[PDB]
Amino acid sequence: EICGPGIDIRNDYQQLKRLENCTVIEGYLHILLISKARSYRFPKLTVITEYLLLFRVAGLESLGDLFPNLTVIRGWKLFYNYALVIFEMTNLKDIGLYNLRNITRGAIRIEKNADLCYLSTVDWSLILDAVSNNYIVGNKPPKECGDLCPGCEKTTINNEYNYRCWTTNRCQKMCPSTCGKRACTENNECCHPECLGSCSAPDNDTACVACRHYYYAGVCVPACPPNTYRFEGWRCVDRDFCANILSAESSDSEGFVIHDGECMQECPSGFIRNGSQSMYCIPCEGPCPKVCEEEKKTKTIDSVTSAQMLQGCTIFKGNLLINIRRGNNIASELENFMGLIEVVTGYVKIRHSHALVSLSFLKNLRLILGEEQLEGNYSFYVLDNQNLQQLWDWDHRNLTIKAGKMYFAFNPKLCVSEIYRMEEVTGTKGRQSKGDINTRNNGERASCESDVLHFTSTTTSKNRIIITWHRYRPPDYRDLISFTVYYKEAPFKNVTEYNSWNMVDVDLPPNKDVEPGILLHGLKPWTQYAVYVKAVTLTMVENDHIRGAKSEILYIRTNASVPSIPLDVLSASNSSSQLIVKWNPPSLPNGNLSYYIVRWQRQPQDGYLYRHNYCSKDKIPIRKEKEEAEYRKVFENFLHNSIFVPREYPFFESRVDNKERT
Amino acid sequence: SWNMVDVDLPPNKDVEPGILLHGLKPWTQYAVYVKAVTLTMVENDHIRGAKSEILYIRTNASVPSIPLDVLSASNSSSQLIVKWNPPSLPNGNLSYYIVRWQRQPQDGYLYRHNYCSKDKIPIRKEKEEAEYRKVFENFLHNSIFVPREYPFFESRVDNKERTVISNLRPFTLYRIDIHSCNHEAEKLGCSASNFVFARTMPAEGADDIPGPVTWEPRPENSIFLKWPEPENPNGLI
Amino acid sequence: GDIVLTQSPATLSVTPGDSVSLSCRASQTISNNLHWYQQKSHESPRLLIKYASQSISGIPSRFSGSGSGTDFTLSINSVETEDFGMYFCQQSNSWPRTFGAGTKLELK
Amino acid sequence: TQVQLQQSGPDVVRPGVSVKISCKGSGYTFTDYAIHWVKQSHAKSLEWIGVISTYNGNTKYNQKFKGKAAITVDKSSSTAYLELARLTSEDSAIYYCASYGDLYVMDYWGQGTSVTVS
Ligand SMILES: *[C@@H]1O[C@H](CO)[C@@H](O[C@@H]2O[C@H](CO)[C@@H](O)[C@H](O)[C@H]2NC(C)=O)[C@H](O)[C@H]1NC(C)=O
Ligand SMILES: *[C@@H]1O[C@H](CO)[C@@H](O[C@@H]2O[C@H](CO)[C@@H](O)[C@H](O)[C@H]2NC(C)=O)[C@H](O)[C@H]1NC(C)=O
Ligand SMILES: *[C@@H]1O[C@H](CO)[C@@H](O[C@@H]2O[C@H](CO)[C@@H](O)[C@H](O)[C@H]2NC(C)=O)[C@H](O)[C@H]1NC(C)=O
Ligand SMILES: *[C@@H]1O[C@H](CO)[C@@H](O)[C@H](O)[C@H]1NC(C)=O
Ligand SMILES: *[C@@H]1O[C@H](CO)[C@@H](O)[C@H](O)[C@H]1NC(C)=O
Ligand SMILES: *[C@@H]1O[C@H](CO)[C@@H](O)[C@H](O)[C@H]1NC(C)=O
Ligand SMILES: *[C@@H]1O[C@H](CO)[C@@H](O)[C@H](O)[C@H]1NC(C)=O
Repeated sequence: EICGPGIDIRNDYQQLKRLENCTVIEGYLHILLISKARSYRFPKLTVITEYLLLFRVAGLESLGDLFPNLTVIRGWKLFYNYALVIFEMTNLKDIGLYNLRNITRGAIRIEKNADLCYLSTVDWSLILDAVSNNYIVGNKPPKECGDLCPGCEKTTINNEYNYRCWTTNRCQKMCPSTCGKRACTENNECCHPECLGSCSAPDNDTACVACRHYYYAGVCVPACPPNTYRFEGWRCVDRDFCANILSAESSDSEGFVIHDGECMQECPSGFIRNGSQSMYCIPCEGPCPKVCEEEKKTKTIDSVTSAQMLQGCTIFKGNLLINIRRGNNIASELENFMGLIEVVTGYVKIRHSHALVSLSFLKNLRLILGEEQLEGNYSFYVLDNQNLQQLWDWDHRNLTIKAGKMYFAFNPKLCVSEIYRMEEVTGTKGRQSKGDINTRNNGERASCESDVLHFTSTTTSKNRIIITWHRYRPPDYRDLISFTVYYKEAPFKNVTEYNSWNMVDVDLPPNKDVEPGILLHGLKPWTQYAVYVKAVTLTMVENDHIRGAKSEILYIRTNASVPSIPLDVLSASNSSSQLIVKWNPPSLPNGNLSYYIVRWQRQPQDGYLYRHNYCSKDKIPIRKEKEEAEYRKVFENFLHNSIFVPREYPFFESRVDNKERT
Repeated sequence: SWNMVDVDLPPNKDVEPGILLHGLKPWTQYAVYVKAVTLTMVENDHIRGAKSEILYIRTNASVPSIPLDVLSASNSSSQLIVKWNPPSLPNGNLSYYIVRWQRQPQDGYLYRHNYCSKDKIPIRKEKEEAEYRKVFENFLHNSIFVPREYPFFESRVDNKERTVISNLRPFTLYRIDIHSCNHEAEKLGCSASNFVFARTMPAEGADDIPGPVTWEPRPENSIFLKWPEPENPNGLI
Repeated sequence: GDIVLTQSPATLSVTPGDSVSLSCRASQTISNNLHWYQQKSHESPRLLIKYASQSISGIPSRFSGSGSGTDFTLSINSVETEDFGMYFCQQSNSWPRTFGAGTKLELK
Repeated sequence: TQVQLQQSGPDVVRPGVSVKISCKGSGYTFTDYAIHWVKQSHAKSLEWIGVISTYNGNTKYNQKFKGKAAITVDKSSSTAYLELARLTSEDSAIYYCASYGDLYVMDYWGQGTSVTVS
């Protein structure tokens, strides 16, 4: 009688009756918030896969009162690396599991049991493996307990040797030395190697309380027979069993898969279901496609959590509604979730997305169908995006809208030419109406074609950079002109335009012979900075030809300086006449490390020592809130005024060209 | 740090535009106001928006959390002081606490063993464990406490998080159940209990002989010493 | 969306002894995940053909399935006086499971 | 083989009432096979409405019947149940119990339960 896949008994103490017939509990067992008010005893139960949890059970004095024959807790799935949790159990006096033999996986958590004795009387080192990670705190103090086994055997705990027992009447059962890793019957006759725990009969597959590997047809097999597959982690089932198993109900819930001789819930990472919902997984090349299916026909992306549900999807069976008013780093965060979406079965609506200046986060999206379209047969519908400068329609990208039209309205920063280039790749030239794309309220503030600002001279220090660009006469004589310098620390050159950019506004100088420049204040020595200037053309006469000026992203690295001292010098001696020494690279290298230079000087044997008469002494010497980081910083600042130019006891000098060890 | 959501005007003219807010903290005042988005096909003339007043809506109250970190000591016999911290999620006005103390029986056996043979006689006076303890706090929601072998004594603490228990048996263990209620706990039900165990101070001079020792000669060269038993010992002689 | 199974013709007037063939076409491609069922009058439908072609132990040799992909056919070599009923095809590759409209095999 | 499925008797109930249909397994391991439910009316013909896995207890419904049907199981009694609330004249049909197969095929079928809404 297998019970599962999870027993959760709580509140009602009579609800414990669900264990009348269970001999094995497939899955965890929860006995919580029970208030006992005749007793209940379950000698049928012997094995529990996964873990066992007990919490706030009043009236229960010993665990032997419930599960006396419990032998193996497999711990296939653990409660936070714990296979047995006994927490806040009142009236409990001892762990009465006197038939417990092997806990295959996980640790034990025994906490807050003011009456729990017989803890030190149990040698947990022979029933489980990871005894180091066990948690036994807050129980009855051993000083005020009084553990006394009836009157059995005993063994060594640390350097101590004391008796072992589970309760006041039963002792801790052990196996003789001759069986080794094997198991033993109550009468100390070795159990079949594939057995585990006890035996109904010595050396027999069909006489086992619990198998150590797997189970099938009453036999403890090492591996499952050829036509059976591993289910959970203890028994073998046939193929027709897993064709009837159904996972937890979800939007895309399906049956179980057969893979690598195991019957699991979903195909593992790097695998996809062969065919159409078949029982077997096939290796998928590179990235494995995850089609995402949702109950809501129109998924609305109005926050950052809503986008997390589309993480890793390749195809979307539904409609996408983007509505992003707020968000700083969402331009790169949406690309994490939606960057792999390639096909959309429905339509895409970009409404009120003021935070989006572009749609580049929708990478790999190359197909939009039109199974359902907005009123008026629209498959692409943007509206009221006060900052949408460009689409994701770079001339490198690919796109195909199968059916539907495109409507654009109230997008002022979007150049009207960009959406004409869209329907080229989209393939909907002439399919839209005359009002679907209008130059009114669209591209009103757009500055499409821009000029080029040319840098003229750059000068570098260890912390300052002077850069000057050419004077820029605006396209119209009456425009007021000003500049804006964008500079930010960029370790490498792949940089996106404005974002943690530092900005400063410098005006065009009055004298026409001097060109506009800017001086940067405090920069890190030897650090590559990305700089580009942008013009501010305030046109008194609006539109006609809105024309800005933008420069290329210039990468300027400051000079190098004196490096920092090496960090944490440690040294040891593995042999006489030899000294190993390791360290860490300095805090502020300020350039390429190139090499280290180490020096070792012999130290004189201590003064005096030769002088004292050590036959009179009794001991002769031998030899082998927290702002302290700011304190140590002061002493590192002192080491800048003194450097080292390389070339009684003499110094020996050697160069280490690569590693931090010598 | 405003949370924003866009709801459209409903198509049917008889139903008025509304919005449903998803997951909010129980008993929490929220500032809400709606703003209209008027996309004018004809620009300017009279740019006119619509804005509402800032409406403050507080959600309902719920079952409180268990009191935090119950500590107890004994400054005198028949007295027990005990302090705690307000619950993590009160979900309303705390109003008062309700504490219960139950006498614990002196340990089973102990009376049974012959302690003249023993050598030691007993006496008495990376880190995700917050997520682990959260699971056990979630369990305490399905069971509440409706207020009104050893009997429970029940007292209400109306203000502070400290209280002193009176009239106790000296050197006896006590189960101290502490709950946390709120202003709506008379219908929602008062919270679960975070309990602790504490023993009182020993009654000074109560475990010595209360009378004189008498002797009577008996057969062989024997003497029978007779003395009275201490009526009220500290725990047990 | 769902998968619709269109069974044509809706009714076949047959004389006992004639060989007939039923057809069940699908919207999307089903490859192999199609099954057949026979339902006589005032009975429950019983399985005839698993996975488009392979037959069931018990059903007579007259019933045979064919097709793979989008067009599937059920053949009956010599209809008997017992085979007069209504026949369905079952979709089985994508949720939800859907059936055909049904083809009645009545007496001509 | 001795496999058989026995469903509850016919029902004739007024509109707006809730009803549930039983289906007891026999001659087979009840926990090893899922149970499907199929609605056969005059219109729409055979409509698969849901399947329940007898092992774990999880279900999968047809979206046309999620807010209308509810499939439960009884491991001890070896019986499944198909609940139907706010019954309409449309729901007046014969419902079938199917098992002894898998999530893909319905090998054996129960005799059917006639629900008539007056
Ligand atoms: C409980 O039984 C399990 C399985 O029988 C034991 O797991 C063994 O763990 C060691 C660790 O290195 C492996 O080398 C063995 O191969 C495992 N056994 C098997 C059969 O594969 C576990 O040691 C047992 N624990 C105790 C306390 O006896
Ligand atoms: C920062 O580095 C630049 C070179 O990248 C230095 O410019 C050189 O200065 C030396 C002066 O000793 C001249 O001999 C070189 O001809 C200069 N090279 C170039 C390309 O101009 C600059 O001096 C460094 N800054 C400081 C403060 O030393
Ligand atoms: C949340 O609080 C409101 C009151 O602020 C509750 O509304 C009351 O509900 C009770 C039902 O027992 C009625 O008797 C009262 O007349 C209601 N008062 C008002 C002003 O409407 C509301 O029920 C509470 N929410 C929940 C879930 O209990
Ligand atoms: C357990 O076994 C008994 C027979 O001893 C049976 O009557 C009962 O239905 C079974 N199941 C439960 C949950 O008790
Ligand atoms: C730039 O390229 C480097 C290395 O190729 C990579 O680590 C970094 O994430 C890239 N950054 C951007 C913004 O592309
Ligand atoms: C510093 O190291 C980088 C990385 O190898 C190299 O590209 C660069 O040229 C080096 N700089 C100098 C001055 O050698
Ligand atoms: C809760 O306490 C606040 C502060 O004293 C008070 O203003 C409010 O009225 C109280 N609520 C109730 C329901 O008594």
